[PDB]
Amino acid sequence: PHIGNYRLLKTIGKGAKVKLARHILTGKEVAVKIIDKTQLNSSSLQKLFREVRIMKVLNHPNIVKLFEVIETEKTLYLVMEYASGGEVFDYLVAHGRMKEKEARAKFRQIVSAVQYCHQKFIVHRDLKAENLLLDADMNIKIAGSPPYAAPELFQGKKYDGPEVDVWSLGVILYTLVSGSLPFDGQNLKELRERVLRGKYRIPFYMSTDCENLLKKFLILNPSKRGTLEQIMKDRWMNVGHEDDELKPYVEPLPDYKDPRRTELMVSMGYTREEIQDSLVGQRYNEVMATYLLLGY
Amino acid sequence: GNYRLLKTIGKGAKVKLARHILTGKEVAVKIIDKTQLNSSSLQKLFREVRIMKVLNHPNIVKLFEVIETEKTLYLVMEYASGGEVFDYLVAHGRMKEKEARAKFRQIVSAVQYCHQKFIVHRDLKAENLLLDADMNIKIAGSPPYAAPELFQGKKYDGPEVDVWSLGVILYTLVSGSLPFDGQNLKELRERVLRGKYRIPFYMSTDCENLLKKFLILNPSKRGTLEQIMKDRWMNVGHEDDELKPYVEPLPDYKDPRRTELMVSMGYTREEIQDSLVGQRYNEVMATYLLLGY
Repeated sequence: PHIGNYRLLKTIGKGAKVKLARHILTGKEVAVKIIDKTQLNSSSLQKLFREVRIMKVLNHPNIVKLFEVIETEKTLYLVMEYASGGEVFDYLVAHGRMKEKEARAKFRQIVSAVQYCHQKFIVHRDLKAENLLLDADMNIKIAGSPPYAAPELFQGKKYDGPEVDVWSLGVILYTLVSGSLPFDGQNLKELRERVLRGKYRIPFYMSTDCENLLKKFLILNPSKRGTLEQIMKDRWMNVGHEDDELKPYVEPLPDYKDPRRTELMVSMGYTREEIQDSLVGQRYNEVMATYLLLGY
Repeated sequence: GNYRLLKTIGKGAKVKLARHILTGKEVAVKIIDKTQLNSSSLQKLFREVRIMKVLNHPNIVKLFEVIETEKTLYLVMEYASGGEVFDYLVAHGRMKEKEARAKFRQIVSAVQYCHQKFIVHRDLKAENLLLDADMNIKIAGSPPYAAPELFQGKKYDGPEVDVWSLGVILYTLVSGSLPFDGQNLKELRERVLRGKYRIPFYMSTDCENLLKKFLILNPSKRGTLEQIMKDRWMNVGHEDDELKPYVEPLPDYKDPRRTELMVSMGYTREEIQDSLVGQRYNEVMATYLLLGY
């Protein structure tokens, strides 16, 4: 069922297909987005190319790593890290609310990841529980949307900046510890009325710290919103981590010269030469893909 | 109660398809556990019930019975055995304009009727539009239908809301797609707010001209459905038969055919009248109505 070096196995998403697959050369499992470009309107094509630019650049243990991009005139393939544990939504529906200790663990990962995005002036602009995935080890991997929307969407304000993500993150925290959305309703006009006033139900079991942290995210006025760096200093964020406070993620420097992997690739028939070129050039080709994939 | 429950057919509140034991008629019963409904769900359930009781149009689903217990409310209603109009679009592709028109005159009629009684549906969708055995409309997710004023934080209360929505419904009926899309709400909003939309190459100029009467950004500059009823596209194929506001037929609570049958069933002429005039939607009312087929 071959494209590049990948044995396709089950589909796992449709609507653009997502196939789970084996990298022939390393035997590693990965997910392959298959995208029919011939079917995409102009601004979908925009958002696709953008997504791709961003994919290429983020390197955080809780954002899904991109491995390979195979472009053809009609079809684009995005080969990427596969989160076996599925959505966080699912897990909530499944086991109900998270105890605060667990929400915190997931949530540190979440805030870290989005802060990292921000360092690179990337805003996710549309976060949801449908975007938060889980690996084998219950780690977050970042990959419908009304109840996440910031107030400014319903005031026709500009909806451009980082503070959009901050509001979002408030909703996510709230869902993570309560098992439900802080602003709901059976229709858009209710939903909006509720988002705009900004009040939300405080569940009786919720710790006061938790509620204090919510108040740092869900502030109505955009320009009065914390940065994620500031929020990163919050007490609830840090309970259980008295020594390793959440600080902005620092990504580690590239290493395109790993002898372990280079040797293995040379066997495979790759040249030290191209291996270098592809890595330095950040080509995301079969050579880059392989090197990265052997990192596992 | 008086009903044999058959296939379930919705959950999330359940809907069971059932047969009225005494008439053998198929009905759908919404079963609702009130004990799990929070406050404003409860307010809405009560509102939907008020409205249900009062609308009597051949393209809104009839209420037949309301059975109240402390914990559980059941709503007995007409069952649209043709499914969602959405499903049918996804199934058959777009509608030819002639068919769109046939469905759409029923829809506009339905909603216009609603307005005559000062009800605004406030939230129309294609998930709200069903079909019966004979592919007739029976009125029963939501962001692409939302009017501009939703994103302007402007007040969102009046019938002109429905008029915008109708536009969107018209458009998806004949194009098989929504006029304002996007993969996120920031997009969708920018689009709804500009107000411009793709005109498919096959669309008639008449059709497009009707769209123009619906999808008018400024709320207070929007037609009433009575005026729109007068439009050309609406009336193509109906030159004798211009659509007009539906006139409710006059209360008929004394049909002797049904009254007799109900007397033997052990019902008194008395209660039969009370239940009907009083619009009680109790078992007696249910039965009388259901005997009407």
